[PDB]
Order: sequence, then structure tokens, then C-alpha cells
Amino acid sequence: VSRIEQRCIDKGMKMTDQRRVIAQVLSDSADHPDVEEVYRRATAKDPRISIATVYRTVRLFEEESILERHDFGDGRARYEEAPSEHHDHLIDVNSARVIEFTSPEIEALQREIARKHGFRLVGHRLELYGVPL
Amino acid sequence: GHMVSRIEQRCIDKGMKMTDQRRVIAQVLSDSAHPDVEEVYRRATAKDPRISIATVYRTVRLFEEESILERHDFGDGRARYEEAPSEHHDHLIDVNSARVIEFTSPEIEALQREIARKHGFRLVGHRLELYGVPL
Repeated sequence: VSRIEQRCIDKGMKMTDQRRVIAQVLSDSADHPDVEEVYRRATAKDPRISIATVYRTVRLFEEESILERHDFGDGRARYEEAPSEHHDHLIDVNSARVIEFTSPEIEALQREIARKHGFRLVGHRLELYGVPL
Repeated sequence: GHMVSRIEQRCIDKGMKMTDQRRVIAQVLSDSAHPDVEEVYRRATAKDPRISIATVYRTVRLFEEESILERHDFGDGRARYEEAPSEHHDHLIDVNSARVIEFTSPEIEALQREIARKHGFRLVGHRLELYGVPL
């Protein structure tokens, strides 16, 4: 059971082996594949998987908030597993590009702010807005 | 891509979806400085001829509901819009009671500038909301 497949099972989504292959490809990918790469890797596994099935499945994984479709800085639609906790966002105000980041350091300070006011931190939303240097 | 206008930034603060029409309307509002709906609509249609006055009205109303815009009658009877005040404090929210605890953290702000810097950016704004339950 791949992470993406596990996510599908939680959503009560219909799964078949072709959808499982696509889920596995997305889960095993070291990069953030575009649809062409998902297709190439999925058909390398089972050549019966059509390009249409790949588009349909990735879109479904999007619509069920299992995958995020994201521009990592190349203007391409690339796919990533939607994380267990939301990534923080740094927005380029000149282009509207979103840089997703994680900061265990900021998280530690967030916990301290919650603790000092007598709270357990249960979540956060952080947006940063920047202009390119 | 597009420039993130000052009003679009307020939308992003709220986690609102930036549809093309909302982006255009946010940009027009940002470039205006107390338009009525007709002025917003005329300016929005200069950018996207297919935007309707209904869409403009509904969008400015939504922005008002989310405290992005304020609406006032300055005497001429027209509802006129302006950017709502924004908070200087970040918020810790007790989710059980829906109560706000204001805080400022120069420390966390220094870290935010460091993140921006590391990615090749100067920080021009931020919003932080923390969600908590009592210990």
C-alpha cells in the first residue's frame, strides 16, 4: 500500500490496479513528476495504462485533495503528495508563484508562543510575501 | 504569472481561491483608491470585457464579508469600497472558544526574513495564524 493509495482508501475512492500503479509511481518518484513522467513510469510498469487514464487519475487525485498540482519554478504542472501537515507558503508578489517551505525552527517558536499563553499548538497557517532580490 | 496586488494579498491572507475574475477585481480595487461598483465594473471590463456587473458586485460583497474591504456611503448614496484595516498583530486562536490572543514576535519575524533571504527574496509582508487548545 503506497502513501497515495492509503490516501485513496481513506477517501473511500474506487481503486483498481491501474489506479494503484499510478498511485505507486507518484509515491515512489524522487522528483515531482509532470503528467508525461507519470505516464512513462506507469506504462513502463503496465503497458495497458492509457495516457487518458493517467490524466483522469491525476485530476481525480487533485479533486480529492490527495495530490497537489504545483509550479516549482519551471512553469510546469508537477505533482506532489499532499503532506500530512500543510506546507508554509512564500509568495513571489511579482509573479504569484508559491514557494512551499518547511521551517522546524519557526515551528519551534510557534510552539513556544502557544505554550507561553497556556495553549497546545494544534495547527497554523503562515504566508510570507516577497519580492525577488 | 501576475503581480499580486495589495488586495489580492489580503485574499491570500484569508486562503481565498484566486480565480481569474477575482484577481482582476482585486487588481482594479488596488489601483483605484472609494470606487463604487460601477467604477470597479468599468475598470474590470477594460481588462476582461466578459466580466459582468453581477460578478463584480458579488465579488466586492464577498471581500466585504471576509473583512478584506469596507463599504461606506460618503453622502452621495453610493456604496463605496476601500481596503479594510489590517491587523498589526498576529493571532493565536483558541479554537474551542473562538477567542483571539494577539501577539507580536520580533523573533519569528527575524526568522521569516531569513527564509525569504534564503530563497532570494526581500519580505514585504506576512500573516501568521496559530490554532491552539488550552493546556
